[PDB]
Amino acid sequence: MNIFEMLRIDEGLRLKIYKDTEGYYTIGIGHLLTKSPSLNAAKFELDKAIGRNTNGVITKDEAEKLFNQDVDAAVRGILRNAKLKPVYDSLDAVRRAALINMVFQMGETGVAGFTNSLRMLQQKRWDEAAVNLAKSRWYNQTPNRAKRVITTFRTGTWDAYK
Repeated sequence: MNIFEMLRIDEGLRLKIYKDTEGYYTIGIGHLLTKSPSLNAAKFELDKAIGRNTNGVITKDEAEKLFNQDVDAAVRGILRNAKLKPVYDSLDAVRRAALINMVFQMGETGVAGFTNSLRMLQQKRWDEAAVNLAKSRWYNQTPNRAKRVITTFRTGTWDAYK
């Protein structure tokens, strides 16, 4: 198990345009297309990302391509963020994946907002962060995904994903 497998599980894999948990146009393994209510704006963005006329359909390879790019952006976002970085550096291999998951899901800015939880993670206070992460809007809005991520941070195992 790893961030790649973890994310595929959490975002799933779709080859045609779909709406995310927020209602936004997405494709593949959670690649956001646009926040516009226009599906043509979505297609437009897609063609320009893929580099061909897709008509809102892509191949598995194309999907895997955006995915790999999206995963790298996430870590890059963590590494460039002064709030995120120090926590990253401190976590283990499994726990880091939980952090990348969160960044993938809500963006660097959304995550750095988790002041109290980030700090507990940093100090290796596993159960305290779990309790904490548990009362956030993220948890009430996407409880299924948050619970698996919370278990990962709490335990440092892939249990929740098995």
